[PDB]
Amino acid sequence: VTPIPLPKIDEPEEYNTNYILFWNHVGLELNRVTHTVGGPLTGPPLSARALGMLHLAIHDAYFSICPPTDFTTFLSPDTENAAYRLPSPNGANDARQAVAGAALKMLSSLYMKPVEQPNPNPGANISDNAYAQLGLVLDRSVLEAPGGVDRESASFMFGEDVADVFFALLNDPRGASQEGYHPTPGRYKFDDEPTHPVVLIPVDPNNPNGPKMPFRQYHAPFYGKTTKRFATQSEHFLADPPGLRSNADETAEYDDAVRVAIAMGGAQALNSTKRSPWQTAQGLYWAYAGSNLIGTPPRFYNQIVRRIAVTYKKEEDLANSEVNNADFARLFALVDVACTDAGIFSWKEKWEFEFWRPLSGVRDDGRPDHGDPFWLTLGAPATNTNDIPFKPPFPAYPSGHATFGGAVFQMVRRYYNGRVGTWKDDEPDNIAIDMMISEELNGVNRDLRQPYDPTAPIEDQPGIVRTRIVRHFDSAWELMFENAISRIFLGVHWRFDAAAARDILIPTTTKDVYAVDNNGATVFQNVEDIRYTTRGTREDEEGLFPIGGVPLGIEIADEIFNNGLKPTPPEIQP
Ligand code: VO4
Repeated sequence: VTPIPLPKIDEPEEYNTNYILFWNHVGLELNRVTHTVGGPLTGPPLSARALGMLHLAIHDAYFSICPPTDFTTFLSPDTENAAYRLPSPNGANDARQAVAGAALKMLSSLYMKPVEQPNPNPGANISDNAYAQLGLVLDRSVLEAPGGVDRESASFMFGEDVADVFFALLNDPRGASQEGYHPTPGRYKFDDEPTHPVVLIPVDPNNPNGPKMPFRQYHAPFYGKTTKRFATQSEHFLADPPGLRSNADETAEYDDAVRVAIAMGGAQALNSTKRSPWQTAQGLYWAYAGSNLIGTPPRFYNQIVRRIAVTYKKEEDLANSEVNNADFARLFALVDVACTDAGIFSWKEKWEFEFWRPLSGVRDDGRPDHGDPFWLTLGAPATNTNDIPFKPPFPAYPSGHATFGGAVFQMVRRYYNGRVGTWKDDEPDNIAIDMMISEELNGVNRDLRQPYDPTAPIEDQPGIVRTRIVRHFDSAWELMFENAISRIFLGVHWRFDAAAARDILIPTTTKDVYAVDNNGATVFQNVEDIRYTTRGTREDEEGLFPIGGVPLGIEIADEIFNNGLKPTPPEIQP
């Protein structure tokens, strides 16, 4: 099997001298490779789950051997419930090997061929080449691991056992099943994307050039309501989106949202598009649309967190510093677990409301003076490919990116408060980062003129190269904000999918109608002045709930952090 030539990562090579970071890196490599070959754990929610599982196993393997003082392990060795009982070291005192065994076992269980029955139905769609490519990554990581991997050591074996417990407990084999689901057409209702209503998939994944069959995909419609949560201590809910249920009367907000959607998220050459070149860059920067050699958003968030971690480490030595090892092991567990749970609840709410995407909303609006039956969005970039590929669609409210970002960055804020600076938990921080490059705009990746060739490095394939943009951010508050609004710039999310329009836009004299500049472009509030305070109602529940993905993510992160990273009580699991 010819190894897929992977493009160089924009990050100091010193990072991987630290074994916690190295293993995180391997998880990210598998993330981008699986999205290049169509292997297991694709898509936003499941790819996040994989990283959450990986870091939970690493967390407990390390902290069992080098026990912490201000917190404990996720699972305990004295648990009565066998499923939640952590293995005991019993002599194993090599943390490096414990982490290695944990990481290797977990990733192998996650990405290697589920020969044990699961191959049928569940895995019945993944080619042997996909597994082969993923195996190569795993195989060389063992040889690339700093300090080597001693598979014979007791510590390595302990790590393996830790992984087994977590895999058995949290793996969700049928997480992406769509069996039984079908859209329910109507105003505000999610249905097949008008630009990609059907896909022609090969009857045999091992013969991609053989007979195809028409298929209609929906991304994980039952996952959110059935899957096991990681560390959340309760169920989270969002207000009804404008136009539905208790907020069906919020028509002014909806109408203005349609207006903003057209102006800010339309295709580049449309006369109605008012989005600026810089805003277009902001939209693509956070994309990570599950593309070839790129992967999904959870990968980018980890790339960013890696930089933050190293920039604010307590000790200079990246290779042999237990202070750094513990710090990184704890940070990533917190972040990736928050990311996992964020994916669960955003998906749960997405399929609960089944709110339609701006593309369908604008086209099917029906009012001659409001809609545009021929509107086109800038859309999620089809990076490293020569066309606009069909990707399993999912409802709009709330934004997955917004929820992931809210959770990941609020967690980082809670973790570094009082260490990098001091701030109120709900106000802007000072966790700044420099030289942050997105693979969507790195001067290497591109929009190909012909089909992607996995036997040749991206640089040798003709196409339009993405402009290299090196960014600097002043705070995790900014990262959180921009990550959310980037979806408005692409035209894939409504303004309320991110947060309440009242909390992010500049108001006018007319309620629910917001300010636009000279050229008609929407004006946003300054990041420093943004507070996610506006809540709304739910038809099915009493009280005020958060609006949009960002607020939802913040809440999930605060809850997990406040409880010190504790398992979801089994009694409240679905
Ligand atoms: O991943 V969205 O749900 O922000 O398109």
